[PDB]
Amino acid sequence: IDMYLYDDNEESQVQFVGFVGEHSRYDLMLVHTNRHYGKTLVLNMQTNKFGIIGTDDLKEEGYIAHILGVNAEEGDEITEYLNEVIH
Amino acid sequence: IDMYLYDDNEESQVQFVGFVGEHSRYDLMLVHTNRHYGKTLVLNMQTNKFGIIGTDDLKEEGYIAHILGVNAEEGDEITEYLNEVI
Amino acid sequence: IDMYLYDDNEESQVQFVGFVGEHSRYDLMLVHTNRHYGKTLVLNMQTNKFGIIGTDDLKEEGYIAHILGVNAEEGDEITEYLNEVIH
Amino acid sequence: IDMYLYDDNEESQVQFVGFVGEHSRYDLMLVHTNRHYGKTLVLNMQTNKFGIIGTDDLKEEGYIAHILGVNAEEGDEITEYLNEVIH
Amino acid sequence: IDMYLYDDNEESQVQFVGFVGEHSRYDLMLVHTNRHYGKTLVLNMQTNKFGIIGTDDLKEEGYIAHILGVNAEEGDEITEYLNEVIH
Amino acid sequence: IDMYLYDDNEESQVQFVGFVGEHSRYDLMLVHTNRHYGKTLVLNMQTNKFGIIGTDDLKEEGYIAHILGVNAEEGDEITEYLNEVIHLE
Repeated sequence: IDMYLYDDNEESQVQFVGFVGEHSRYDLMLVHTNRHYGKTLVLNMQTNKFGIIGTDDLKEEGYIAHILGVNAEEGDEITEYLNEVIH
Repeated sequence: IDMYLYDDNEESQVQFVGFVGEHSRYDLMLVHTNRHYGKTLVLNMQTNKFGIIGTDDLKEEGYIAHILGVNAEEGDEITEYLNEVI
Repeated sequence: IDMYLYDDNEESQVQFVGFVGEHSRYDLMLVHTNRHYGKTLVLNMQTNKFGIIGTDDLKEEGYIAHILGVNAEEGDEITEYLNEVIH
Repeated sequence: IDMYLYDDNEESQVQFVGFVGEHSRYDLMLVHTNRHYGKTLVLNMQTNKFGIIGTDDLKEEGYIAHILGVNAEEGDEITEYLNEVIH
Repeated sequence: IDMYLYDDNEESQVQFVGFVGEHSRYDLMLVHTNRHYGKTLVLNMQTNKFGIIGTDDLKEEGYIAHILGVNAEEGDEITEYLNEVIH
Repeated sequence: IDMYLYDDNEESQVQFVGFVGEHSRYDLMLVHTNRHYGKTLVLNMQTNKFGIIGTDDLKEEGYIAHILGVNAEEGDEITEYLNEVIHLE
């Protein structure tokens, strides 16, 4: 409780959605920062979990479901929604 | 894939700590907004769990450890760090 | 297929509600006929189970959970809806 | 408990049929609608299960039986009966 | 927020009129519906008051002027228009 | 009293709801047109006031109570209600 590594600070922006799929409710939160490399922070605000996301993690199926903790059906639903707000 | 309930916006301050306690290292990034007000959220970056936290979540022994998936020590080593911040 | 008994088609008021609970999406359908004892027939459009409901079935708890095949978070929420609408 | 998605009340005739086959009695309820125009739904009333069934769903074996939770021998008959009422 | 009393629907002919008097502008919105068969209801779009007017509520001095909350000058100029619409 | 600007008419769905809150009895009428910025036209059918309500008009506190002319106890019950019967664009 003695040594620190880095304590930086950056004021960017956080978005709060709340879209709805076919049998599923989604409540998300998105943070995008130049501290990373394009991929934005994506909290699933219904499982208290999150991931660091770019075009190549959308590419890789198995993931969005695995990271945000939502079964395959839900995964694709948010994968298409993120395939519109990711650049 | 068809109806959005709501999609608000809030520019926010971002905090990214890194520190190392007695038995493990911690890599977290805090975020604070108006939505939850006197409740800020932390992003344990090694664990990819997270939580929305005020004074009265900190006072609940067992919680902060459970919320982000960690051991007892990590629960006090992080709950120690957070104590002064908020 | 060897003998028919009855083929009556009375006319009946049906209702396609859909909504969103704390975490959950519901899609329902509510058919009040004459052929029932003033009771409302509730299809769960997404469990493909249904119930003919009184007030008397609402009070008895865990019922809607059971009869529509949802857990008692959902079942409670759906019940919470049914009490509001009774006419 | 909040944000309703849709709430379309509408009136519609709902056929109840009973008939009987080689071994068991069938009581059903056919509800047709504008809604999912290419399909009518079927309420097995002894089983409190039901299905949204169109010409395509009746060429799929072990379907009605699974969907109606009935026997294979049962579903086939119901299928038999549904041919004459939907086409 | 429990026990609803009624949740009806009515397709309706709603029309909007804008006219300019000697002094003022007027923006009204008539909605005729069955649910009040006798009477056309009249929103004054710039005053956020409204009311349900019969053939006989026009023949009452200063009533129109009140219901929509306007000066006897405006009240007249509207009563003028509304007289061509009711009977 | 001498020149008109527009005499447009439209087909429109009108909802007529009423229910019992924990303190009074609300009698509403709701008219959704394709002429207002995707907004709903809430009539308080018992005070003869009305407002063009959107997602926003709601969060602007005390709003509903002021416009439909009800004390904000009554205000809240309705805001709560309208909150479930309202979307965006």
